[PDB]
Amino acid sequence: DWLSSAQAYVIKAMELGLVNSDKDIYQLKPERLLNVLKNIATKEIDYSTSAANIKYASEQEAEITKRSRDISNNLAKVKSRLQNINSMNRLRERLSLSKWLLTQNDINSSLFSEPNEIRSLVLEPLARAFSNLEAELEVPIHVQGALSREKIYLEGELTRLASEMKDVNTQLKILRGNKRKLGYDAFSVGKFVGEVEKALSLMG
Amino acid sequence: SEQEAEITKRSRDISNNLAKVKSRLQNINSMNRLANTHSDASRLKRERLSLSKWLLTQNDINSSLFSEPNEIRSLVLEPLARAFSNLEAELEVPIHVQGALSREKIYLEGELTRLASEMKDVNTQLKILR
Amino acid sequence: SSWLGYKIQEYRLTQRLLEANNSSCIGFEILDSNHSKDLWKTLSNWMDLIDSGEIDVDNTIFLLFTSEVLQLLSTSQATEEASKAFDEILKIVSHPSPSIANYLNNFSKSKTDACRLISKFTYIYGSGSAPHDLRESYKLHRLGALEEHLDEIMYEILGWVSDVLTLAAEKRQPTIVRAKDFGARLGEIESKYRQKTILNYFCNRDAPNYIKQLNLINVDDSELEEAAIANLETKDAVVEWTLNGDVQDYSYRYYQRELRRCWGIQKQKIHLDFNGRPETEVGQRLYIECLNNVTRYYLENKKVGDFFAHGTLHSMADKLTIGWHPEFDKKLG
Amino acid sequence: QMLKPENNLEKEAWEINNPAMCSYMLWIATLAYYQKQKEPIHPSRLFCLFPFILYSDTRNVLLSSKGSLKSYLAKFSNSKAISGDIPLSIHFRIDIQKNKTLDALIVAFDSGLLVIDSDSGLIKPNVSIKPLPNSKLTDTIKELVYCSTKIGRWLSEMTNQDLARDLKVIF
Repeated sequence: DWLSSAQAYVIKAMELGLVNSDKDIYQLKPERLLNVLKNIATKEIDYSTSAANIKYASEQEAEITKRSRDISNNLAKVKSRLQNINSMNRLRERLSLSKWLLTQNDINSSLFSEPNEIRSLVLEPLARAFSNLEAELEVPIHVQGALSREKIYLEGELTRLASEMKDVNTQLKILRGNKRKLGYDAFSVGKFVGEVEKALSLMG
Repeated sequence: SEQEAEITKRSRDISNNLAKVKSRLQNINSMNRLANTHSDASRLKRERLSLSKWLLTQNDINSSLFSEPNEIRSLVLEPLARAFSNLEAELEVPIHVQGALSREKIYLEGELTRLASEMKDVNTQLKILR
Repeated sequence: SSWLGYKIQEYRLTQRLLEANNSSCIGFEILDSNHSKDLWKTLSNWMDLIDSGEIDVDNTIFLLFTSEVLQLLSTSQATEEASKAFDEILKIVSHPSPSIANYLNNFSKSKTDACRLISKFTYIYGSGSAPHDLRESYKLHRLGALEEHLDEIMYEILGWVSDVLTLAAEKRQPTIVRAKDFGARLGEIESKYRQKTILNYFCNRDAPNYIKQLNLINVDDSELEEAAIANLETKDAVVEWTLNGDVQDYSYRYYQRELRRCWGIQKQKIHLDFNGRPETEVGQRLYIECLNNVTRYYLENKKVGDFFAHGTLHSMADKLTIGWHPEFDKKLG
Repeated sequence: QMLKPENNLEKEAWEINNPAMCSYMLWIATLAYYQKQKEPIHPSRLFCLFPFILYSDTRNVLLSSKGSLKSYLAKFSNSKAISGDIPLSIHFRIDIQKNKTLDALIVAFDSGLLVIDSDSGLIKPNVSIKPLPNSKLTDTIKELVYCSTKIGRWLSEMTNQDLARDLKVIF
């Protein structure tokens, strides 16, 4: 939770700061990552922007952005099966494809626009065979399965992946910021320290 | 002083040029990943579309159930076979395109080093005049 | 090869600047008789350069374009041959005219400076194979060759060479051109004509309508590359999502209609407000205020990426459904 | 019917959940149904195919599975005991893919792939047309044809009554 805000400020503190930090930030310990921002916030000197630091952040941001869409493709699958969980507790209903095939009889086709071909050959033979199942198994056979454990686990899947979005999208916002204004002058570093000291004002 | 004015003007120029160079490097890494990503997606699309010519031939050689002449084949199937034929040629990244991508990557690394040296010596002259 | 308006004057200078490494090729000094005035006029102009230290770091190259003395200046690379040529020029004939004597008396000032001037000298003429020579030199000499389109690259670098030649010739300094500035300009020309004409041609496909509607706004190439990668990533995300069945294959209709609603809302918001700006400027403002919007919007009632919204906006503009320029339907389609 | 839609996003969805492949997978599952008992398939069985093979929460499990009936159903409920909403979603994926299945029947109804019988509504495949062998398939179709045959053989021992309690779908 916190370390997303710490790691995003450390990475941009090598674009606009005095720290090189040749150890890998992904494998860096959290307690190392907090001393880097204290060096920037205390003293602001030796503005040595290097290509070895800038090229590291472009691969770091693109790996974070790649990780963002992989969480969202997994956050979608948790949210998609959550609606099918929520459809279970409100119940099942008959699908009634035989009645549904009649709605296509009264609607426009626009490809096979002649209505005497598809209805006389396909949709009405499909409707009459489907209507037999509305009179054969019309007894409400009970549906069970005890899906209460899926509600518990997908609650834990939702509370983990959405917690990752509140961390990962914090890293995108700090690293991108303004793509119109990624300035490298002396004024951009001076206003950068004010954002850093605001985040470290809450250490307790 | 006018010397500080021209020094800040060239510092702003180098800062904006380095911002554009970093954005161009991020974009060129995005296309470097997206070449093989779109190649894999086009391979999967071609694999999903490869039945279209076979269904075209069995439309050509068999007798359909539909008595009335329908343009379902003409409006559905050869679009899919045409997509298959286009994706067969538009699958692999060309060698000159990948070479241009790699040459632009190493050139933008070169301008990163050059403009980083320019950053280093301009901030030294700022910190020695002020 | 290139547009052949440039003569051998720029061709040989660009070829000799190509085969160099941070060494300034100083003083082309076009000359068009062993006792001619323009020769010692040119060699006298390089006196104060090597006498000073702001230009020569003992790495410069001096040469002439278009006589026994010319072979004496050209065919001596070492110091002893330079000394022998200096004694031969010092004793060939008596001083004929003051217009050459006023340069010759100071040309005979220092033996070592004159010897280093001869050791860097190489007089050349060139011929009609100079465009072919420049083409072959760029083909077999440039690291990381760009052989698919080199005529226009040579056109821009010859335009730069001719521009610096005219700027040096009109004023009263010799042709001081460094290989560092030439390398930077050639690298900029190479990068501009590799990132756009081929690279950006691969990752947007014959000028599709979304990239042309971007071109009507004439916005910078960073937004062009961002739009291209957003459209490609959005198409690949659709492919991934319908391969694994994540989203049903008609929710793009509900996504695109809502986008029509937001585009109409932003068009009334930004086109009725100003009504006095250029069409490209109000199109740019409409495009940026569309891009910072339509990001909270939901596809198949769930959260979607920024890249998906940008790519579906660009693919929506590709079929001429929405636009950025106020006059776009009359221009294309 | 689904022709090429007038969207760039919906065209890419159309070329993957595509109607030439979807009329082939229905023909293969009909052929696996017709092989076991030489009986025409009830048209409600073919609607259940696309909940299995056109997704990934099912199709990646049919490739690991090799049994029949509840052996797959145990692979969500008790064999790994971590999921299990998937076979209850087959009823809901009928309504999602009813628009995909119905016209995939129609392209199969042309070109002599699937033949319906009079007004009774019984589908019979074309046994005179040889299907593609597994060698000439690609990588993705080798999964789907194996998935189409496996579902097409599992439904042969499935009568009208046990679809409502084992497959948990009611029509």
